[PDB]
Amino acid sequence: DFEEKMILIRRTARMQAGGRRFRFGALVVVGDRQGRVGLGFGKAPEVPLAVQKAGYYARRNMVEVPLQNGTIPHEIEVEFGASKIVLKPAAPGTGVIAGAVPRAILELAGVTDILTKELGSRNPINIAYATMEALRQLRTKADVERLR
Amino acid sequence: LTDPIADMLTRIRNATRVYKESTDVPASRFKEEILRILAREGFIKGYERVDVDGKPYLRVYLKYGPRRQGPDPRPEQVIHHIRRISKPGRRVYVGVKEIPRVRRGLGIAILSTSKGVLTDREARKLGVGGELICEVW
Amino acid sequence: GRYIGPVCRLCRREGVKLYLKGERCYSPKCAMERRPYPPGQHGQKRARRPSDYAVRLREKQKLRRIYGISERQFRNLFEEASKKKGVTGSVFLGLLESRLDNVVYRLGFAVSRRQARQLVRHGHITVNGRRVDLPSYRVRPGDEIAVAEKSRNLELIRQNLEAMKGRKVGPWLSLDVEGMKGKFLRLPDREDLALPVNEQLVIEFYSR
Amino acid sequence: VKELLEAGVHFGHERKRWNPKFARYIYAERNGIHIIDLQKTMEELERTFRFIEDLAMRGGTILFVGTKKQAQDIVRMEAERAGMPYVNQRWLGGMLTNFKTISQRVHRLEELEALFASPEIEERPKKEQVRLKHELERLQKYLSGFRLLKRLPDAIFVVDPTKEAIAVREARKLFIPVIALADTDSDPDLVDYIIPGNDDAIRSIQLILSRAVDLIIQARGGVVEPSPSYA
RNA sequence: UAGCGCCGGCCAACUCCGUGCCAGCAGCCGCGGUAAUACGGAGGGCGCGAGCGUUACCCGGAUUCACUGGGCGUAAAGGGCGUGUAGGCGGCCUGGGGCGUCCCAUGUGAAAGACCACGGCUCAACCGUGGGGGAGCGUGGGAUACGCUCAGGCUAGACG
RNA sequence: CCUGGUCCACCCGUGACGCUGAGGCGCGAAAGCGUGGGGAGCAAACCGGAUUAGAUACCCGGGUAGUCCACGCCCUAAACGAUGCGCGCUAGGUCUCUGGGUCUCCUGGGGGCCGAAGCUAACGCGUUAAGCGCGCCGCCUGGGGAGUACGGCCGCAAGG
Ligand code: SF4
Ligand SMILES: [Mg+2]
Ligand SMILES: [Mg+2]
Ligand SMILES: [Mg+2]
Ligand SMILES: [Mg+2]
Ligand SMILES: [Mg+2]
Ligand SMILES: [Mg+2]
Ligand SMILES: [Mg+2]
Ligand SMILES: [Mg+2]
Ligand SMILES: [Mg+2]
Ligand SMILES: [Mg+2]
Ligand SMILES: [Mg+2]
Ligand SMILES: [Mg+2]
Ligand SMILES: [Mg+2]
Ligand SMILES: [Mg+2]
Ligand SMILES: [Mg+2]
Ligand SMILES: [Mg+2]
Ligand SMILES: [Mg+2]
Ligand SMILES: [Mg+2]
Ligand SMILES: [Mg+2]
Ligand SMILES: [Mg+2]
Ligand SMILES: [Mg+2]
Ligand SMILES: [Mg+2]
Ligand SMILES: [Mg+2]
Ligand SMILES: [Mg+2]
Ligand SMILES: [Mg+2]
Ligand SMILES: [Mg+2]
Ligand SMILES: [Mg+2]
Ligand SMILES: [Mg+2]
Ligand SMILES: [Mg+2]
Ligand SMILES: [Mg+2]
Ligand SMILES: [Mg+2]
Ligand SMILES: [Mg+2]
Ligand SMILES: [Mg+2]
Ligand SMILES: [Mg+2]
Ligand SMILES: [Mg+2]
Ligand SMILES: [Mg+2]
Ligand SMILES: [Mg+2]
Ligand SMILES: [Mg+2]
Ligand SMILES: [Mg+2]
Ligand SMILES: [Mg+2]
Ligand SMILES: [Mg+2]
Ligand SMILES: [Mg+2]
Ligand SMILES: [Mg+2]
Ligand SMILES: [Mg+2]
Ligand SMILES: [Mg+2]
Ligand SMILES: [Mg+2]
Ligand SMILES: [Mg+2]
Ligand SMILES: [Mg+2]
Ligand SMILES: [Mg+2]
Ligand SMILES: [Mg+2]
Ligand SMILES: [Mg+2]
Ligand SMILES: [Mg+2]
Ligand SMILES: [Mg+2]
Ligand SMILES: [Mg+2]
Ligand SMILES: [Mg+2]
Ligand SMILES: [Mg+2]
Ligand SMILES: [Mg+2]
Ligand SMILES: [Mg+2]
Ligand SMILES: [Mg+2]
Ligand SMILES: [Mg+2]
Ligand SMILES: [Mg+2]
Ligand SMILES: [Mg+2]
Ligand SMILES: [Mg+2]
Ligand SMILES: [Mg+2]
Ligand SMILES: [Mg+2]
Ligand SMILES: [Mg+2]
Ligand SMILES: [Mg+2]
Ligand SMILES: [Mg+2]
Ligand SMILES: [Mg+2]
Ligand SMILES: [Mg+2]
Ligand SMILES: [Mg+2]
Ligand SMILES: [Mg+2]
Ligand SMILES: [Mg+2]
Repeated sequence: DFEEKMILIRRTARMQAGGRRFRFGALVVVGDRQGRVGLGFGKAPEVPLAVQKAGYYARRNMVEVPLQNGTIPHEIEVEFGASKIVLKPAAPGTGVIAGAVPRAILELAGVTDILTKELGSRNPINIAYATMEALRQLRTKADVERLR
Repeated sequence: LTDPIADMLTRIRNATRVYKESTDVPASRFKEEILRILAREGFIKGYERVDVDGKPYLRVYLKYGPRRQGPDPRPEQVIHHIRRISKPGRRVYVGVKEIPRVRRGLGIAILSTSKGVLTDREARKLGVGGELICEVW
Repeated sequence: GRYIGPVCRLCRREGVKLYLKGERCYSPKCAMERRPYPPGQHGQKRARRPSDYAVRLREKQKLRRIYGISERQFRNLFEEASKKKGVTGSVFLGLLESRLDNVVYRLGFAVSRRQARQLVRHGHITVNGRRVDLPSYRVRPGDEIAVAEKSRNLELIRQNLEAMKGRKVGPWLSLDVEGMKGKFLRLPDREDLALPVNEQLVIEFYSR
Repeated sequence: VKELLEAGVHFGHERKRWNPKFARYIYAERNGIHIIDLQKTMEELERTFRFIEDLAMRGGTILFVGTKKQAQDIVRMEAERAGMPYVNQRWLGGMLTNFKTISQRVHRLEELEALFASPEIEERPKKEQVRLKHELERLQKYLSGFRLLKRLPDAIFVVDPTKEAIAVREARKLFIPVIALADTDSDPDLVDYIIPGNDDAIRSIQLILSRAVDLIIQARGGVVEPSPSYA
């Protein structure tokens, strides 16, 4: 099993005669703090089901981060629409320096030491997607020598 | 046409984004020196001086990864990234001490130096600097 | 100056026993042992989940309220370890420890740090000979911390060394009981000391 | 098993209604028609069947996809002959990606099987019979070959990856290998094991299906001589 | 000797009464029209501590002048269109020079301060001793790939 | 009749002569202005009739500038593809206009539609890029105040 954290829980509305009627969403990451994270987005008529629905997707889309002594191997800059995330490798006693969104994403991934920065649209849902697709594009010296 | 190198790097970048076997660039002794490094460092299979309709070109043999399982079968790239640094607009040189480390080692930076075209590594071994032509990973 | 007030309300807020008195901390008259819930009109209500910021402040006051230390001295000691080489977390703990008022207490010269202060400030302590009445002295490896001879015949320090006859004291400290003198061997690895504190989170409190 | 008189059955079709990814498997355009290098068909049969043969001896199921009226009946014979599932009529959305749910609709079928095999009451209203019977008659129409499928197939085999893009789509999302006879209107890069051939002429569908059915049964315990086909 | 700010969201800390779009609060969104955790008091609580808050100003957050590091179809943003001056920029091959560029050796880059170690005031603030540099410019020597200049060719750009 | 741009085929001539372009200079729909013509139709202003609470409008009958010509001014626009120019690279289907061929079709150059990859906040763009790149230019930096004021240059004035 994994450690699980709810990063976002929001309410949205739609309109029809008689007035507004709501729907809830939850951005949820899940991970072992040992090289495995997954991000899931769940929407439902009530908070709990959405949180649970989210968790199922989180496990449905996962990714394997090549941790090297608790930091990422190389620079990664990634855009997701108008959102940009910078992940920069950091030495031992550094700490995890990121906003509560990529913080929880990287944290549950076993990342213990990292310099980061959000640029552009800091919309919670998009910055999430950009942090993940960044990891999914992380490589190591092995991976490289094998390609080339 | 105002930049041969920038055209060259670009001719490739388009060719690799739709997985062509090769693509041809107009020939130059300077392009051979860059393709040479691009050959040795293994971003491409290699190249050869061919001729098109009476005109000298260089045919460059591209290299990719394996097919992938999933909705997107398209194999990973070998040249993920390639882009000019120094340009006719804004010349870029670096002394030895400020020579960059591309992508935490996993990539290269090509140079024009008074000792020839060298990588970030080579330049530091020989102890010389030069115009930072481009970066690749 | 220092905190100097009701101290059980402290543990009750932190959710954890901090050993801020000495004797009573062990008896069942200890406040956490009667009421493990935050002080005041609203302590028995069901809590609401604290935010990241909420969580970190709380972990900070934890480590901080242990030592009876001002935020300034805390901050400055911290912003030292931030600058100085290596891993921040250990060094902060280390430099925290090298305090005389702490050193006196870890040896069992005193029953609390609060008593370890009044011991230090009233000169009843000495470092490698010379009288020292400064709670803030950064004790260095090789230092021998002892009681003044001129006060060695005092009820409190004699009685308080009585417990120490063969009592354990952390690896980096040695103690000639009866003789009233102890020794600082080295500043701790995070392992040596088990303060009920996640120390990484304090860095992150300050990264904000 | 392989054979060479395939050119006595298909070599390909469809003019400039082509897909440019398929050019690597096309010999030339003559009859105002894209023509498949049949040599280039053998290569891929060799590799594709190896998969199918290696898949045979492992005792693993194969889903059979063909629903254009040119390949309608011919799949139904062949999938049964190898004892494996198919779809004849409509390819329901979520047959794979929503299996537990779609197949929850076979439990209604198996349950109708029993109920109409007497008695479990016939004192149920006349009109309910009318209703239940037709529902069985309705359900039967689509699920006769899918009911065998009781778990996600270890492969699927397709007539038109262009016409059945949906099927191909689900399989991909379920990491399932994709096998297909497919002509020049189709997308090559989309199929794992490709049989570059005409996918409309009944001739071509007979050759490639049956011989693949035979390769399946050969390595799955036994052999047999010829199978039903209209001239 | 213990004081001061805060407890609607940001943002750490909540209840009762009094008030009734009044009195008042306010950095922003916003609070107050008879059950206000947002106003006034109290209890309780949170944060610092011989201090705590406020006003003003500087950098940060502001990749919101974007060299690092932004943009212009519809959000702010292509000149109404040409023609052309200065300027910026420029194809393939070979040699001379070595201007830009890279390297080496040397001079200068004061002291205090910054940093690393140590040591002196019981510590610290403060202060002492030593250590490590840098750009940048002067000089000498070297390098010649790219950009420069000069010279000699070519025909893929351009013109006829 | 006088005159410009532009495409094609031959691959004959020159040998990088190229690209862009702050200022400058020219061109620049309508309306508008000056002097002189011209004035059939139309028609701001204006008159009358209807409608209407009112009708300084929409509808109907009249009607002057002007609309036309020459010369000289004005220089604005939803002057639009709301998309600066040039070059190179990155699937195809189809419709059309116009050269040339070995006239199924192949090749150039323009005009539309749908679409690969990719781009995009989305809408949509997509070899006529809004894609991947280089060069140079113009332009944007919250709404209003305001295209206003002041200064300056231009114009007969309007006004730019
Ligand atoms: S008694 Fe329990 S609560 Fe009161 S101080 Fe000692 S430990 Fe903390
Ligand atoms: Mg990996
Ligand atoms: Mg963007
Ligand atoms: Mg975004
Ligand atoms: Mg590293
Ligand atoms: Mg923004
Ligand atoms: Mg925001
Ligand atoms: Mg740069
Ligand atoms: Mg303790
Ligand atoms: Mg946390
Ligand atoms: Mg450090
Ligand atoms: Mg302890
Ligand atoms: Mg900071
Ligand atoms: Mg077909
Ligand atoms: Mg405050
Ligand atoms: Mg605060
Ligand atoms: Mg709170
Ligand atoms: Mg009143
Ligand atoms: Mg009230
Ligand atoms: Mg307030
Ligand atoms: Mg109040
Ligand atoms: Mg003080
Ligand atoms: Mg002050
Ligand atoms: Mg500011
Ligand atoms: Mg800035
Ligand atoms: Mg810039
Ligand atoms: Mg911007
Ligand atoms: Mg324009
Ligand atoms: Mg103009
Ligand atoms: Mg021009
Ligand atoms: Mg010029
Ligand atoms: Mg020049
Ligand atoms: Mg040149
Ligand atoms: Mg030269
Ligand atoms: Mg020089
Ligand atoms: Mg120097
Ligand atoms: Mg100095
Ligand atoms: Mg000292
Ligand atoms: Mg420095
Ligand atoms: Mg030379
Ligand atoms: Mg010359
Ligand atoms: Mg030519
Ligand atoms: Mg010629
Ligand atoms: Mg101009
Ligand atoms: Mg005009
Ligand atoms: Mg006019
Ligand atoms: Mg007038
Ligand atoms: Mg006139
Ligand atoms: Mg007149
Ligand atoms: Mg009237
Ligand atoms: Mg009237
Ligand atoms: Mg009227
Ligand atoms: Mg009229
Ligand atoms: Mg007039
Ligand atoms: Mg007029
Ligand atoms: Mg138009
Ligand atoms: Mg146009
Ligand atoms: Mg405009
Ligand atoms: Mg606009
Ligand atoms: Mg322009
Ligand atoms: Mg532009
Ligand atoms: Mg034609
Ligand atoms: Mg013709
Ligand atoms: Mg065309
Ligand atoms: Mg037209
Ligand atoms: Mg389109
Ligand atoms: Mg697409
Ligand atoms: Mg086209
Ligand atoms: Mg755009
Ligand atoms: Mg303003
Ligand atoms: Mg404004
Ligand atoms: Mg004006
Ligand atoms: Mg105007
Ligand atoms: Mg004026």
